[PDB]
Parts: sequence; structure tokens; C-alpha cells
Amino acid sequence: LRWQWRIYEEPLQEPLTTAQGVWRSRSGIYLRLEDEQGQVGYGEIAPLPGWGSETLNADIALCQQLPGHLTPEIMATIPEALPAAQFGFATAWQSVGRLPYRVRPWPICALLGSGQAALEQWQQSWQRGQTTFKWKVGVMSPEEEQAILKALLAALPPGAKLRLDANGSWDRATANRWFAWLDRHGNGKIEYVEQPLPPDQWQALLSLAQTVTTAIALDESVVSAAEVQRWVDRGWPGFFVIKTALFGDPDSLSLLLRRGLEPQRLVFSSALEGAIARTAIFHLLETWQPCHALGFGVDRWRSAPLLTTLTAYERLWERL
Ligand SMILES: [Mg+2]
Repeated sequence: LRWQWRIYEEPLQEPLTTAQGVWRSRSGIYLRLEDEQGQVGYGEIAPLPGWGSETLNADIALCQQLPGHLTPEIMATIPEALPAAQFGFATAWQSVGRLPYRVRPWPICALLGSGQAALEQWQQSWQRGQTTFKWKVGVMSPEEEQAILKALLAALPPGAKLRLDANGSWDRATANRWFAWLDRHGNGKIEYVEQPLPPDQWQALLSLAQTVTTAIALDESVVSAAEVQRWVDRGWPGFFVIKTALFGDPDSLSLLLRRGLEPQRLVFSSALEGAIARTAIFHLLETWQPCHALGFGVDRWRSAPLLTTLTAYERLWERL
């Protein structure tokens, strides 16, 4: 079938700041496939700067190197080193003549700002049906955040679930003290601590997960299928935060699941991708059927309403 690709550079609804810099926009590639009868398919390739080794420029080069027509064999030549590209082409191909997709509103995790702000930001989300939250930690001193956490756990309604995200900012000693605190004062409301240590300290990450009672989730540590596989083979007992748009061919996750990966240990999250990628992911969720709130409560930075009509895709494409 014939295909086309177009780059996109979209300003974020509002700036997002991390320890690796500040970004005011998200860029990527949109793929449009069309068969001999006029049926169309769409896909999105959007690697996230800093996450993994794949770069948008490498994806663009791939797109310029591929033949004017697509086939399963041709797409099989896409380098394993370009997981977002594998995702984009795979989802694009599968969507040909299948849009729009049947999807559903899975529970979404609500984010809570660092500091005391967490105590005033959960109410609105809870009143909108969100029962899982993720609070950013490792910003203030451990003592200060622990005091806030005690108050937060006491204030949250029965049934609330809370995730703590350290964004790999704690050093080994601080992480150890935190888990000791959680082991004691932690409420059955703590779902897990996300990335307590930076990815380079994998031995410490594994050791902590194998010894502390509070569950640990890998995020920054797991971008591609290759990294997830590596952690599965290392015997990771915790959770895996899967960013499907950056992962690779969706079939690779299904293969891992048929093997040593536990479905209950997965949390599907956003890589600040567009509506095409997000809708493709929700389509995939009809099969994987998540059992934890999705880390897609990122509307503040990038809103991407699910696409419910084929014309909606066409409009997005033509607007470029
Ligand atoms: Mg995280």
C-alpha cells in the first residue's frame, strides 16, 4: 500500500520542567497509509527526548529510506533501535480500514504537584471520578515530604490509591530511609514508589525491590522492549511503567506477557504523545485490558482527545 509522512512540532499547553531541562513543545511524525480502494490508516512516531537512544532525526532518516510501498517484510527491516518507529508503522498498518476504533474510558491517574500543594489538588480530581494519584517527591527534604505524606494519607478518602514518583532523584541512603518510613507509616493506600533511584543504579534498584515491603515501579529505567526484557530476566518483582508509544512493536509486549512478564505488574502511561498515538494505545488496551489507573493524566501539558471518527484523523492530517 502507499503511504506518506509529515512532521509535527506542537507547542505544549504549558511548559514542562524536569531535571534534564525545560521543553515547550513536542515533535513527532504522523504516518498516513492508503490502500488501492481508498481505505486509510494512521500512525504516530514520537520518541521522547532523553528517553532511550532513539531520536526523531533517526526516525525521519528511516522514513526517507523506506520504499514507496509498505509490506510486512519491509516493515520488518525497521531497526530494533527505533522502537517508536516500530510502534508507529505497526499501529498504522493495523489501522488501515479499521478506523475509527472502539475504545473505552479506563481509570486515569491524577497528578499531584510537589510539596504541600498535594493537599489541595486531589479533591477536584477525586470529585471527577479519579481514585489513583501520583505525587512528585524528592523535591523537598525527606522529613518535609514525609510530614506532608502523613497528612495526605489521612485526608484522602477510603479507596484512594497513591503512587510516589521520585523521578530517580534519591541517592541510595535516602531511598533506603524512605522505604523504612513507608514500611512503617505507609498506608494500604501506597500503590508503589516510582523510580526511587536513577537508572544507572540498577543493582541498588533490584536489591531494594527484593527487600522492601512497599512496591517499586520502573519508569525511566524502562523505555524499550529490550529494557523491559532485561529487567524481566533480572527477576524484577515490581511494576513496569510501559510507555507504549516508545516501546516498539505492540506485539513485542504481548510476546513478553506470554512469557515471563506479569500483566498485573504493568501500568500504561503517556509519553506526551498525540491523539493518533493515544487512540492507537487505547485500541490496544481493548486487548491488554489494564488493571491499574493509566498514567495519562497529562492534559495540562498536552491534551490529546481520542479520535472517534475517520474525518477527525483526516482533519488533523490536513491541518499540517
Ligand atoms: Mg515516572
